[PDB]
Amino acid sequence: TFRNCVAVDLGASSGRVMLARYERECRSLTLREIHRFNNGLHSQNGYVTWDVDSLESAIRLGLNKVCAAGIAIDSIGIDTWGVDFVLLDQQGQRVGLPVAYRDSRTNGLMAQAQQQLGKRDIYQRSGIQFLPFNTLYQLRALTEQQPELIPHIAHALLMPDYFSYRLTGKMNWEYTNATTTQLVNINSDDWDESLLAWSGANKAWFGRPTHPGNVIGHWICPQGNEIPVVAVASHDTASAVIASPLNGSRAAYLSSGTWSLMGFESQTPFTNDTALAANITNEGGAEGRYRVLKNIMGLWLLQRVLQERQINDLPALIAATQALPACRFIINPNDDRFINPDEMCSEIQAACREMAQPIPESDAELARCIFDSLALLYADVLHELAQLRGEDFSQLHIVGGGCQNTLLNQLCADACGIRVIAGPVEASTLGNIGIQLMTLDELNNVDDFRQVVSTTANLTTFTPNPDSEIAHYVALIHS
Ligand SMILES: Nc1ncnc2c1ncn2[C@@H]1O[C@H](COP(=O)(O)OP(=O)(O)O)[C@@H](O)[C@H]1O
Ligand SMILES: C[C@@H]1O[C@@](O)(CO)[C@H](O)[C@H]1O
Repeated sequence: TFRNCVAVDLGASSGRVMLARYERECRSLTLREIHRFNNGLHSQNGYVTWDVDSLESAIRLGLNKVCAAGIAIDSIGIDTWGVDFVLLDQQGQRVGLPVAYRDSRTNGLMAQAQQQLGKRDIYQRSGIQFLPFNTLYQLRALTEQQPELIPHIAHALLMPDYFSYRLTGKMNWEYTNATTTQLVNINSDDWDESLLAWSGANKAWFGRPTHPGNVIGHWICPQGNEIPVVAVASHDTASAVIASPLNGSRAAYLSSGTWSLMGFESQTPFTNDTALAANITNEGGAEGRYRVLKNIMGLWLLQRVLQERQINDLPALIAATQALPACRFIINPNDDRFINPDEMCSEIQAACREMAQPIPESDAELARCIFDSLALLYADVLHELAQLRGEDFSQLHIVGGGCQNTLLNQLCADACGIRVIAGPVEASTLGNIGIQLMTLDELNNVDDFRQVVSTTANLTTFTPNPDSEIAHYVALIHS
């Protein structure tokens, strides 16, 4: 009566196949890693792409490991990073390259859309934040720059649905991730005809978006037994929010990985002029609970620094960084210059120099700049969100790999002046498992699932310190 559910969670920096064991009567939820594998950008023929074939093989390797162990798999579910897609021909073969959202093909196109359609028009239709790599702009790039591919395209699948298709042979268009495209009309939960038209994409390439929980199809162990593949809240951030142990209207989340996604949950979207000016997004959530959030460039900046300076001990870097004084180097991490510069360290240094600040040069200084700059932006955004909804927050839940950074957890609490609760680490995996359990009739809703997480996961409390360096800094930049 315990259920064995497999979650595939693909992030920009890593993929993971994990196995959960759940039994309702016990309120016991355990999670084991089956297969962890690298993911990251590839330079391929002058483009920045994903190696989808290696990701698919890695997923299969993990699934086949569970099968060969003789475990009765009750379900499988897949979540990935948002926005990106794979084009398919009439026989399901890939068309063109699997270009990544970090690619520069889209440069200038978001401004073009605003000029031709109207910024307010796009925002009112979609309720989605302006990011220059939104799918809306990617499809414009594709149809403009690669017209010869167009007749060959039968379907476009967002990344999670692409892998679900490779496992089942069936196509799906999952709602929570569909909303990341800036192509879904917020009033209809269906593709917006005017936005599709501008992109050059064909409505026939898609299907009506379907809310999480449906059985997409089945996958088969080397044995022959049919295992349902479930559409989960397939946008990784949507899954992370599900597993965040939010406690009522006064709780916010910070989903911390490659990106930092800071937001709250709402029954209704915010598309007013305040939201528009703040560039706030209203992403689709399980249960129709909007994820009202902002993208923050996040630990991407550090990932790049680590590779450039050949740093292989991140815990040591964090410990060293703790000893450096705070707020000497402040950049705006959300500046477009940081999306994909060739030289991240140089870009951070240039930004600091431009602002008449000392230059962060040691490994620990670069890390310090990143952590303080993120924490100040966290405080800015949390303020914007509270102001927008007309309600303060009493706790901030930090989840994701980033929630292991105890330095950044405390900086966030101190800058925001809010209690921080860190954990679970693998929130996307857990929310993916949650929806699967719901389709199995083992769990009733997201709120019930969060009660499980809160009695199962390791949660660490960071109390705001009013006398901290960053708290003192924030106090000064108010008056
Ligand atoms: N032991 C650790 N201590 C502190 N931070 C960590 C640790 N392990 C990983 N991280 C942070 O977590 C990030 C990865 O978070 P994750 O949620 O897996 O990202 P993705 O968005 O790629 O799925 C890494 O870039 C790193 O900054
Ligand atoms: C493309 C970006 O990647 C994420 O899904 C985080 O992995 C984020 O929510 C999107 O904006």
